[PDB]
Amino acid sequence: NLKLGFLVKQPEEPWFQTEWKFADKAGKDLGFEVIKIAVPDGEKTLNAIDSLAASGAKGFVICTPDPKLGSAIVAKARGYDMKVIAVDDQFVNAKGKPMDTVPLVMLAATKIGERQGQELYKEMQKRGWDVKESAVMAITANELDTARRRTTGSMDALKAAGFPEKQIYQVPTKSNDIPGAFDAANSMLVQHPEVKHWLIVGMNDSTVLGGVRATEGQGFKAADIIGIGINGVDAVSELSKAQATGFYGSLLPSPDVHGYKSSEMLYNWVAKDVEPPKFTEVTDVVLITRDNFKEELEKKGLGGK
Ligand SMILES: C[C@H]1O[C@H](O)[C@H](O)[C@@H](O)[C@H]1O
Repeated sequence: NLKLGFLVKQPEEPWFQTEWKFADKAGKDLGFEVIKIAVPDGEKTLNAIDSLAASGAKGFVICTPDPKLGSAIVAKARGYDMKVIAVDDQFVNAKGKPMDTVPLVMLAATKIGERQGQELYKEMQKRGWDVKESAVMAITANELDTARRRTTGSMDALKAAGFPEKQIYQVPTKSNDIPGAFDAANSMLVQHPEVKHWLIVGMNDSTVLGGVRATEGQGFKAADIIGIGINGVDAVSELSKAQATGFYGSLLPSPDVHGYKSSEMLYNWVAKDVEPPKFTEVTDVVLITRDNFKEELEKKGLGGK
């Protein structure tokens, strides 16, 4: 039957695993086969497309490991008469500007970043921390736009709620995973012995979790640390632990919607030249904590907790 690709940069994250599961559902519903491929670097990305072409695939959905590979992906796909849809990470040209012509499906990055900071501040208030001895550790991935709108949004929200701007410290992470964030947080932590309580800002669950793991290694106990991640599905193993940790909760978006809808739209495009909207922004978000994560995932059909 019709074969369609679903290429993701980080197959190890439950976030992409979930996109793959719902693309499969779209396939069963619409009558297509989904070829699931991992594209963790640029070389694998370009090679994977050649592979799709040998398999007979008519197009693919892709979350690129690098926005700057956009030109190349488009050139190759065009050579093979394949339609492409981007999911989560937008393609950019050489200069860093958006390839607005490639359909994109993504979450509302600024808005979810802002919700992260609002919830950080509220939980801080609930605990009664003295602002004078508190600080925000912002672990950033500024070369990736979607990551950058989320952390800027969170810092903006904290500043709007009145968190002192001079107590907001930013540190770049070399990889968007636990090991990179861990390293990044550890180097910021020893620069600030004066701080007794930390707010950890990061664009996704893995980033926040690396930050939390580093604070633990420097002697902070869970009461003095608040980290709220983004993805939701990626935090289930943390929230499932017996004891509470500095990872307070996660903002759960809709990876299920991202997997089904991008796949369904690709299909309609390939099968009926039905042109997708250029930009699909999904605004859904719920805060999951130790207390409600299993109810909330089951309510969304992302069952098991
Ligand atoms: C919305 C998604 O955006 C980026 O691609 C991140 O790398 C993912 O973990 C997920 O948070």
